[PDB]
Amino acid sequence: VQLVESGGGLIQPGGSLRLSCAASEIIVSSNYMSWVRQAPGKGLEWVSVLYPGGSTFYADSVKGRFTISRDNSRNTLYLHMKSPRAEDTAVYYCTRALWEGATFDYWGQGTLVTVSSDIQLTQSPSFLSASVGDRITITCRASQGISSYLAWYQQKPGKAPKLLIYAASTLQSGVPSRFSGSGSGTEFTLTISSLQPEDFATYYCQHVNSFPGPYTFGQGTKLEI
Amino acid sequence: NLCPFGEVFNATRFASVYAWNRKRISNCVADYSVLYNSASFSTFKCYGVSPTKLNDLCFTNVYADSFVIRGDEVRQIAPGQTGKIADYNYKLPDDFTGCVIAWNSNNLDSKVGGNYNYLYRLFRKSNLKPFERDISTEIYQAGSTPCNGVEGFNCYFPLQSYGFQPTNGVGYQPYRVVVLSFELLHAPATVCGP
Ligand SMILES: *[C@@H]1O[C@H](CO)[C@@H](O)[C@H](O)[C@H]1NC(C)=O
Repeated sequence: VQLVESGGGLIQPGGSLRLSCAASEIIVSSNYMSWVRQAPGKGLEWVSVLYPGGSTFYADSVKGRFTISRDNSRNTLYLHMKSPRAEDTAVYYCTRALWEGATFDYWGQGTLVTVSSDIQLTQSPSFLSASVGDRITITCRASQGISSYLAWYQQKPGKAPKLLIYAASTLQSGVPSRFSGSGSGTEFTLTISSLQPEDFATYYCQHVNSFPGPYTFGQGTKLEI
Repeated sequence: NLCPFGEVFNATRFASVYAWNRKRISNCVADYSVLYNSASFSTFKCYGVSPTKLNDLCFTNVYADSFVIRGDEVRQIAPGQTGKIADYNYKLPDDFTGCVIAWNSNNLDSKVGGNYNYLYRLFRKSNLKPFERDISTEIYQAGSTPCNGVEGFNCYFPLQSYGFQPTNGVGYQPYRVVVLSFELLHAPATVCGP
Protein backbone atom coordinates (compact mmCIF):
# COMPACT_ATOMS: atom_id res chain seq x y z
CA VAL A 1 0.00 0.00 0.00
CA GLN A 2 2.89 2.43 0.55
CA LEU A 3 6.65 3.04 0.66
CA VAL A 4 7.80 6.14 2.58
CA GLU A 5 11.41 7.35 2.42
CA SER A 6 13.11 9.41 5.10
CA GLY A 7 16.59 10.43 6.19
CA GLY A 8 17.56 12.63 3.24
CA GLY A 9 19.00 16.09 3.52
CA LEU A 10 21.78 18.50 2.58
CA ILE A 11 25.20 17.43 3.90
CA GLN A 12 28.79 18.47 3.46
CA PRO A 13 31.09 15.77 2.04
CA GLY A 14 33.28 13.67 4.28
CA GLY A 15 30.46 12.20 6.34
CA SER A 16 27.93 9.39 6.03
CA LEU A 17 24.17 9.21 5.49
CA ARG A 18 21.55 6.49 5.91
CA LEU A 19 18.24 6.63 4.08
CA SER A 20 15.33 4.58 5.31
CA CYS A 21 12.18 3.39 3.56
CA ALA A 22 9.30 2.15 5.72
CA ALA A 23 6.89 -0.18 3.95
CA SER A 24 3.24 -1.00 4.57
CA GLU A 25 1.47 -4.19 3.40
CA ILE A 26 4.51 -4.87 1.23
CA ILE A 27 6.93 -7.04 3.23
CA VAL A 28 10.47 -5.83 2.54
CA SER A 29 12.19 -9.12 3.30
CA SER A 30 9.88 -11.04 0.91
CA ASN A 31 10.51 -8.76 -2.09
CA TYR A 32 13.13 -7.59 -4.55
CA MET A 33 13.59 -4.13 -2.98
CA SER A 34 15.65 -1.38 -4.60
CA TRP A 35 16.85 2.20 -4.57
CA VAL A 36 16.54 4.18 -7.81
CA ARG A 37 17.95 7.70 -7.98
CA GLN A 38 17.49 10.72 -10.23
CA ALA A 39 19.91 13.63 -10.32
CA PRO A 40 18.26 17.05 -10.88
CA GLY A 41 17.23 17.32 -14.52
CA LYS A 42 18.64 13.89 -15.41
CA GLY A 43 17.33 10.35 -15.94
CA LEU A 44 16.78 7.37 -13.66
CA GLU A 45 19.57 5.15 -12.33
CA TRP A 46 19.04 1.82 -10.58
CA VAL A 47 21.45 1.95 -7.64
CA SER A 48 21.06 -1.26 -5.66
CA VAL A 49 18.72 -4.17 -5.09
CA LEU A 50 18.23 -6.50 -2.13
CA TYR A 51 16.84 -9.94 -2.98
CA PRO A 52 14.35 -11.75 -0.71
CA GLY A 53 17.04 -14.28 0.22
CA GLY A 54 19.54 -11.53 1.04
CA SER A 55 21.83 -11.22 -2.01
CA THR A 56 22.75 -7.61 -2.82
CA PHE A 57 23.79 -6.05 -6.13
CA TYR A 58 25.03 -2.54 -6.88
CA ALA A 59 25.58 -0.25 -9.84
CA ASP A 60 29.25 0.29 -10.63
CA SER A 61 28.82 4.00 -9.85
CA VAL A 62 28.19 3.25 -6.15
CA LYS A 63 29.78 -0.18 -5.54
CA GLY A 64 32.05 -0.01 -2.51
CA ARG A 65 30.47 3.20 -1.20
CA PHE A 66 26.77 2.37 -0.73
CA THR A 67 25.23 -0.55 1.12
CA ILE A 68 21.60 -1.69 1.03
CA SER A 69 20.06 -3.54 3.96
CA ARG A 70 16.78 -4.17 5.76
CA ASP A 71 15.30 -4.55 9.23
CA ASN A 72 12.61 -7.21 9.19
CA SER A 73 11.10 -6.21 12.55
CA ARG A 74 10.58 -2.63 11.35
CA ASN A 75 9.63 -3.67 7.79
CA THR A 76 12.16 -1.11 6.59
CA LEU A 77 14.76 -0.86 3.82
CA TYR A 78 17.92 1.21 4.27
CA LEU A 79 20.51 2.76 1.98
CA HIS A 80 23.75 3.43 3.83
CA MET A 81 25.70 6.08 1.92
CA LYS A 82 29.32 5.98 3.09
CA SER A 83 31.65 8.69 1.78
CA PRO A 84 29.00 10.54 -0.24
CA ARG A 85 30.21 12.76 -3.06
CA ALA A 86 28.67 15.72 -4.86
CA GLU A 87 27.77 13.47 -7.83
CA ASP A 88 25.53 11.44 -5.50
CA THR A 89 23.16 14.42 -5.32
CA ALA A 90 19.74 13.15 -6.41
CA VAL A 91 16.23 12.26 -5.35
CA TYR A 92 16.38 8.71 -3.99
CA TYR A 93 13.38 6.43 -4.61
CA CYS A 94 12.61 3.24 -2.73
CA THR A 95 10.95 0.67 -5.00
CA ARG A 96 9.49 -2.84 -5.04
CA ALA A 97 10.26 -4.93 -8.15
CA LEU A 98 7.71 -7.45 -9.37
CA TRP A 99 7.81 -8.85 -12.93
CA GLU A 100 11.17 -10.62 -13.48
CA GLY A 101 12.37 -9.12 -10.19
CA ALA A 102 13.13 -5.83 -11.94
CA THR A 103 9.83 -4.14 -12.94
CA PHE A 104 9.11 -1.39 -10.41
CA ASP A 105 5.38 -1.32 -9.70
CA TYR A 106 5.58 0.59 -6.38
CA TRP A 107 7.66 3.71 -5.71
CA GLY A 108 8.06 5.81 -2.62
CA GLN A 109 7.63 9.56 -2.90
CA GLY A 110 11.44 9.95 -2.96
CA THR A 111 13.76 11.88 -0.66
CA LEU A 112 16.27 14.49 -1.80
CA VAL A 113 19.96 14.11 -0.94
CA THR A 114 22.26 17.01 -1.81
CA VAL A 115 26.00 16.68 -1.20
CA SER A 116 27.96 19.92 -1.30
CA SER A 117 31.42 19.90 -2.90
CA ASP A 118 26.25 -5.16 -22.00
CA ILE A 119 23.03 -4.06 -23.73
CA GLN A 120 22.52 -0.38 -24.52
CA LEU A 121 19.12 1.33 -24.79
CA THR A 122 18.35 4.35 -27.00
CA GLN A 123 15.08 6.30 -26.65
CA SER A 124 13.84 8.52 -29.50
CA PRO A 125 12.94 11.34 -29.65
CA SER A 126 14.50 13.12 -26.64
CA PHE A 127 12.00 15.97 -26.85
CA LEU A 128 8.52 15.75 -28.37
CA SER A 129 6.17 18.73 -28.67
CA ALA A 130 2.55 17.93 -29.50
CA SER A 131 -1.06 18.95 -28.91
CA VAL A 132 -4.04 17.40 -27.16
CA GLY A 133 -5.60 14.75 -29.37
CA ASP A 134 -2.41 13.99 -31.26
CA ARG A 135 -1.25 10.41 -31.74
CA ILE A 136 2.34 10.14 -30.51
CA THR A 137 4.92 7.38 -30.64
CA ILE A 138 8.11 6.98 -28.62
CA THR A 139 10.56 4.29 -29.64
CA CYS A 140 13.14 2.41 -27.57
CA ARG A 141 15.92 0.55 -29.38
CA ALA A 142 18.24 -2.02 -27.79
CA SER A 143 21.70 -2.99 -29.08
CA GLN A 144 20.83 -6.72 -28.81
CA GLY A 145 17.59 -8.68 -28.79
CA ILE A 146 15.88 -8.59 -25.40
CA SER A 147 12.71 -10.52 -26.22
CA SER A 148 9.87 -8.79 -24.30
CA TYR A 149 12.02 -7.73 -21.29
CA LEU A 150 10.99 -4.09 -21.42
CA ALA A 151 8.79 -1.75 -19.39
CA TRP A 152 7.53 1.82 -19.82
CA TYR A 153 7.15 4.47 -17.10
CA GLN A 154 5.51 7.89 -16.92
CA GLN A 155 7.02 10.60 -14.68
CA LYS A 156 5.06 13.78 -14.04
CA PRO A 157 6.94 16.86 -12.81
CA GLY A 158 7.61 16.57 -9.08
CA LYS A 159 6.44 12.95 -8.84
CA ALA A 160 7.87 9.46 -8.74
CA PRO A 161 7.86 7.46 -11.99
CA LYS A 162 4.75 5.34 -12.52
CA LEU A 163 4.69 1.96 -14.27
CA LEU A 164 2.51 1.96 -17.40
CA ILE A 165 3.46 -1.17 -19.35
CA TYR A 166 5.61 -4.23 -18.67
CA ALA A 167 6.59 -7.28 -20.70
CA ALA A 168 6.64 -4.84 -23.68
CA SER A 169 2.87 -4.83 -24.19
CA THR A 170 1.07 -5.68 -20.94
CA LEU A 171 -0.83 -2.68 -19.57
CA GLN A 172 -0.49 -2.20 -15.82
CA SER A 173 -3.78 -2.28 -13.95
CA GLY A 174 -5.36 1.16 -13.75
CA VAL A 175 -3.48 2.75 -16.66
CA PRO A 176 -5.85 4.18 -19.32
CA SER A 177 -6.20 2.15 -22.48
CA ARG A 178 -4.92 4.92 -24.76
CA PHE A 179 -1.43 3.80 -23.64
CA SER A 180 -0.14 0.72 -25.44
CA GLY A 181 3.26 -0.88 -25.94
CA SER A 182 4.41 -2.91 -28.93
CA GLY A 183 7.50 -4.53 -30.36
CA SER A 184 10.05 -7.12 -29.32
CA GLY A 185 13.68 -7.99 -29.87
CA THR A 186 15.48 -4.68 -30.51
CA GLU A 187 12.68 -2.16 -31.19
CA PHE A 188 9.83 -1.17 -28.85
CA THR A 189 7.28 1.59 -29.23
CA LEU A 190 5.06 3.38 -26.73
CA THR A 191 1.95 4.79 -28.41
CA ILE A 192 -0.50 7.27 -26.91
CA SER A 193 -3.45 7.14 -29.26
CA SER A 194 -5.15 10.44 -28.29
CA LEU A 195 -2.96 12.77 -26.25
CA GLN A 196 -4.70 14.24 -23.18
CA PRO A 197 -3.41 17.23 -21.17
CA GLU A 198 -2.67 15.11 -18.07
CA ASP A 199 -0.30 13.00 -20.24
CA PHE A 200 2.36 15.67 -20.63
CA ALA A 201 5.32 14.15 -18.80
CA THR A 202 8.69 12.51 -19.26
CA TYR A 203 8.55 8.86 -20.34
CA TYR A 204 11.23 6.19 -19.81
CA CYS A 205 11.73 2.74 -21.22
CA GLN A 206 13.54 0.19 -19.06
CA HIS A 207 15.38 -2.95 -20.13
CA VAL A 208 14.04 -5.34 -17.49
CA ASN A 209 17.13 -7.12 -16.21
CA SER A 210 18.17 -8.76 -12.96
CA PHE A 211 21.07 -6.43 -12.01
CA PRO A 212 21.53 -2.64 -11.74
CA GLY A 213 23.47 -1.79 -14.89
CA PRO A 214 24.29 1.64 -16.32
CA TYR A 215 21.87 1.20 -19.26
CA THR A 216 18.88 0.00 -17.25
CA PHE A 217 16.74 2.95 -18.38
CA GLY A 218 16.44 4.86 -21.60
CA GLN A 219 17.43 8.52 -21.50
CA GLY A 220 13.77 9.58 -21.46
CA THR A 221 11.40 11.52 -23.71
CA LYS A 222 10.12 14.93 -22.63
CA LEU A 223 6.56 15.24 -23.99
CA GLU A 224 5.61 18.94 -24.09
CA ILE A 225 2.72 21.14 -25.35
CA ASN B 1 31.32 -50.43 -21.55
CA LEU B 2 31.84 -46.68 -22.05
CA CYS B 3 29.85 -44.39 -19.78
CA PRO B 4 26.54 -43.27 -21.39
CA PHE B 5 27.30 -39.55 -21.45
CA GLY B 6 25.28 -39.27 -24.68
CA GLU B 7 22.06 -39.93 -22.74
CA VAL B 8 22.78 -36.78 -20.76
CA PHE B 9 24.45 -34.45 -23.23
CA ASN B 10 22.33 -35.37 -26.27
CA ALA B 11 18.92 -35.66 -24.62
CA THR B 12 16.16 -34.27 -26.82
CA ARG B 13 14.91 -31.87 -24.14
CA PHE B 14 16.59 -30.76 -20.93
CA ALA B 15 15.04 -30.09 -17.54
CA SER B 16 14.01 -26.67 -16.33
CA VAL B 17 16.65 -25.32 -13.97
CA TYR B 18 14.36 -25.28 -10.94
CA ALA B 19 13.63 -28.98 -11.54
CA TRP B 20 17.17 -29.84 -12.59
CA ASN B 21 17.80 -33.48 -13.45
CA ARG B 22 20.46 -35.67 -11.81
CA LYS B 23 21.67 -38.84 -13.55
CA ARG B 24 23.87 -41.35 -11.72
CA ILE B 25 26.69 -42.84 -13.79
CA SER B 26 28.09 -46.19 -12.61
CA ASN B 27 29.84 -49.34 -13.81
CA CYS B 28 31.54 -47.94 -16.90
CA VAL B 29 34.76 -46.52 -18.35
CA ALA B 30 34.70 -42.72 -18.62
CA ASP B 31 36.95 -41.11 -21.21
CA TYR B 32 36.68 -37.50 -20.08
CA SER B 33 38.90 -36.35 -22.97
CA VAL B 34 36.04 -36.95 -25.42
CA LEU B 35 34.35 -34.13 -23.49
CA TYR B 36 37.12 -31.67 -22.73
CA ASN B 37 38.73 -31.95 -26.16
CA SER B 38 35.44 -31.00 -27.85
CA ALA B 39 35.05 -27.68 -29.66
CA SER B 40 31.29 -27.78 -28.94
CA PHE B 41 31.41 -26.58 -25.30
CA SER B 42 31.70 -22.83 -24.70
CA THR B 43 32.16 -23.46 -20.96
CA PHE B 44 34.26 -26.32 -19.55
CA LYS B 45 35.53 -25.34 -16.08
CA CYS B 46 36.55 -27.82 -13.40
CA TYR B 47 36.99 -27.01 -9.72
CA GLY B 48 38.88 -29.04 -7.13
CA VAL B 49 40.41 -31.13 -9.96
CA SER B 50 42.20 -30.63 -13.27
CA PRO B 51 40.39 -31.89 -16.41
CA THR B 52 43.50 -33.65 -17.72
CA LYS B 53 43.76 -35.63 -14.46
CA LEU B 54 40.22 -37.05 -14.56
CA ASN B 55 41.25 -39.97 -16.81
CA ASP B 56 43.69 -41.16 -14.11
CA LEU B 57 41.07 -41.33 -11.33
CA CYS B 58 38.58 -43.94 -10.13
CA PHE B 59 35.31 -42.96 -8.46
CA THR B 60 32.54 -44.83 -6.69
CA ASN B 61 29.94 -43.07 -8.88
CA VAL B 62 29.74 -40.01 -11.12
CA TYR B 63 26.72 -37.69 -11.26
CA ALA B 64 25.48 -35.46 -14.09
CA ASP B 65 23.09 -32.61 -13.29
CA SER B 66 21.55 -31.02 -16.38
CA PHE B 67 19.23 -28.09 -17.10
CA VAL B 68 18.76 -25.03 -19.32
CA ILE B 69 19.43 -21.39 -18.35
CA ARG B 70 20.11 -18.10 -20.17
CA GLY B 71 23.59 -17.35 -21.47
CA ASP B 72 24.14 -14.52 -18.98
CA GLU B 73 23.37 -16.91 -16.09
CA VAL B 74 26.01 -19.56 -16.90
CA ARG B 75 28.50 -17.60 -14.74
CA GLN B 76 26.24 -18.33 -11.75
CA ILE B 77 26.97 -22.05 -12.11
CA ALA B 78 30.23 -21.72 -10.20
CA PRO B 79 31.32 -21.83 -6.55
CA GLY B 80 30.66 -18.67 -4.58
CA GLN B 81 28.15 -17.03 -6.94
CA THR B 82 24.90 -15.21 -6.18
CA GLY B 83 21.84 -14.32 -8.24
CA LYS B 84 18.43 -15.78 -9.09
CA ILE B 85 19.82 -19.09 -10.39
CA ALA B 86 22.50 -19.63 -7.73
CA ASP B 87 20.23 -18.38 -4.94
CA TYR B 88 16.90 -19.98 -5.89
CA ASN B 89 17.46 -22.68 -8.53
CA TYR B 90 20.83 -24.50 -8.58
CA LYS B 91 23.52 -23.89 -5.95
CA LEU B 92 27.07 -25.18 -6.09
CA PRO B 93 29.01 -25.17 -2.79
CA ASP B 94 31.67 -22.58 -2.03
CA ASP B 95 34.31 -25.34 -2.14
CA PHE B 96 33.42 -27.59 -5.05
CA THR B 97 34.96 -30.59 -6.77
CA GLY B 98 33.44 -31.12 -10.21
CA CYS B 99 33.10 -29.70 -13.69
CA VAL B 100 30.67 -27.22 -15.24
CA ILE B 101 30.02 -27.74 -18.96
CA ALA B 102 27.71 -25.55 -21.07
CA TRP B 103 26.89 -24.91 -24.70
CA ASN B 104 24.62 -22.60 -26.65
CA SER B 105 21.39 -24.44 -27.43
CA ASN B 106 19.59 -21.67 -29.38
CA ASN B 107 19.01 -23.97 -32.35
CA LEU B 108 17.36 -26.61 -30.09
CA ASP B 109 15.52 -24.69 -27.36
CA SER B 110 14.31 -21.42 -28.88
CA LYS B 111 11.26 -21.00 -31.15
CA VAL B 112 10.03 -18.24 -33.46
CA GLY B 113 7.78 -16.09 -31.31
CA GLY B 114 8.95 -17.84 -28.15
CA ASN B 115 9.60 -21.09 -26.31
CA TYR B 116 8.13 -20.78 -22.83
CA ASN B 117 8.55 -24.44 -21.78
CA TYR B 118 11.68 -23.74 -19.68
CA LEU B 119 11.09 -22.18 -16.26
CA TYR B 120 13.09 -20.81 -13.35
CA ARG B 121 12.07 -19.98 -9.79
CA LEU B 122 11.81 -16.21 -9.27
CA PHE B 123 10.36 -15.96 -5.74
CA ARG B 124 11.80 -17.73 -2.69
CA LYS B 125 12.20 -16.56 0.89
CA SER B 126 15.72 -17.97 1.41
CA ASN B 127 18.68 -19.18 -0.63
CA LEU B 128 19.08 -22.84 -1.53
CA LYS B 129 21.70 -24.90 0.24
CA PRO B 130 24.24 -26.51 -2.13
CA PHE B 131 22.66 -29.23 -4.31
CA GLU B 132 19.23 -28.45 -2.88
CA ARG B 133 16.29 -28.85 -5.25
CA ASP B 134 12.99 -27.02 -4.75
CA ILE B 135 10.11 -28.05 -7.03
CA SER B 136 7.32 -26.73 -4.80
CA THR B 137 4.73 -24.42 -6.38
CA GLU B 138 3.01 -22.74 -3.43
CA ILE B 139 1.67 -19.25 -4.05
CA TYR B 140 4.36 -16.86 -2.84
CA GLN B 141 3.22 -14.47 -0.09
CA ALA B 142 4.84 -11.10 -0.84
CA GLY B 143 2.63 -9.03 1.47
CA SER B 144 1.26 -9.13 5.00
CA THR B 145 -1.93 -11.07 4.28
CA PRO B 146 -1.85 -14.85 3.62
CA CYS B 147 -2.63 -16.14 0.13
CA ASN B 148 -4.45 -19.41 1.01
CA GLY B 149 -3.42 -20.81 -2.37
CA VAL B 150 -5.07 -17.95 -4.31
CA GLU B 151 -3.05 -15.89 -6.76
CA GLY B 152 -3.74 -12.18 -6.55
CA PHE B 153 -2.15 -8.94 -5.44
CA ASN B 154 1.06 -9.68 -3.50
CA CYS B 155 0.30 -13.40 -4.02
CA TYR B 156 2.39 -14.73 -6.88
CA PHE B 157 3.12 -17.97 -8.66
CA PRO B 158 6.82 -18.53 -7.83
CA LEU B 159 7.99 -19.81 -11.23
CA GLN B 160 8.47 -17.75 -14.38
CA SER B 161 9.15 -18.91 -17.92
CA TYR B 162 12.17 -17.90 -19.93
CA GLY B 163 11.39 -16.31 -23.25
CA PHE B 164 13.70 -18.06 -25.71
CA GLN B 165 13.32 -16.53 -29.19
CA PRO B 166 15.96 -17.07 -31.91
CA THR B 167 16.62 -13.31 -32.27
CA ASN B 168 17.56 -12.95 -28.59
CA GLY B 169 21.02 -11.61 -27.87
CA VAL B 170 23.41 -14.39 -26.91
CA GLY B 171 23.03 -13.60 -23.21
CA TYR B 172 19.29 -14.16 -23.54
CA GLN B 173 19.67 -17.36 -25.55
CA PRO B 174 19.25 -20.81 -23.97
CA TYR B 175 22.35 -22.69 -22.81
CA ARG B 176 22.37 -26.36 -21.89
CA VAL B 177 24.41 -27.05 -18.77
CA VAL B 178 25.85 -30.32 -17.42
CA VAL B 179 27.48 -30.32 -13.98
CA LEU B 180 29.63 -33.40 -13.33
CA SER B 181 30.27 -34.28 -9.70
CA PHE B 182 32.22 -37.19 -8.32
CA GLU B 183 31.67 -39.47 -5.34
CA LEU B 184 34.25 -41.41 -3.30
CA LEU B 185 32.98 -43.79 -0.59
CA HIS B 186 34.29 -46.87 1.19
CA ALA B 187 32.71 -48.89 -1.61
CA PRO B 188 33.90 -50.55 -4.84
CA ALA B 189 34.97 -48.07 -7.50
CA THR B 190 32.82 -48.43 -10.61
CA VAL B 191 33.73 -45.47 -12.90
CA CYS B 192 37.39 -45.42 -13.96
CA GLY B 193 39.34 -43.71 -16.73
CA PRO B 194 40.55 -45.60 -19.82
C1 LIG C 1 26.31 -36.24 -29.05
O1 LIG C 1 26.11 -36.41 -30.48
C2 LIG C 1 27.26 -36.18 -31.31
C3 LIG C 1 26.80 -36.27 -32.75
O2 LIG C 1 26.23 -37.54 -33.05
C4 LIG C 1 28.33 -37.19 -30.95
O3 LIG C 1 29.46 -37.06 -31.80
C5 LIG C 1 28.71 -36.96 -29.50
O4 LIG C 1 29.74 -37.87 -29.12
C6 LIG C 1 27.50 -37.12 -28.58
N1 LIG C 1 27.86 -36.76 -27.21
C7 LIG C 1 28.21 -37.66 -26.28
C8 LIG C 1 28.55 -37.10 -24.93
O5 LIG C 1 28.25 -38.86 -26.51
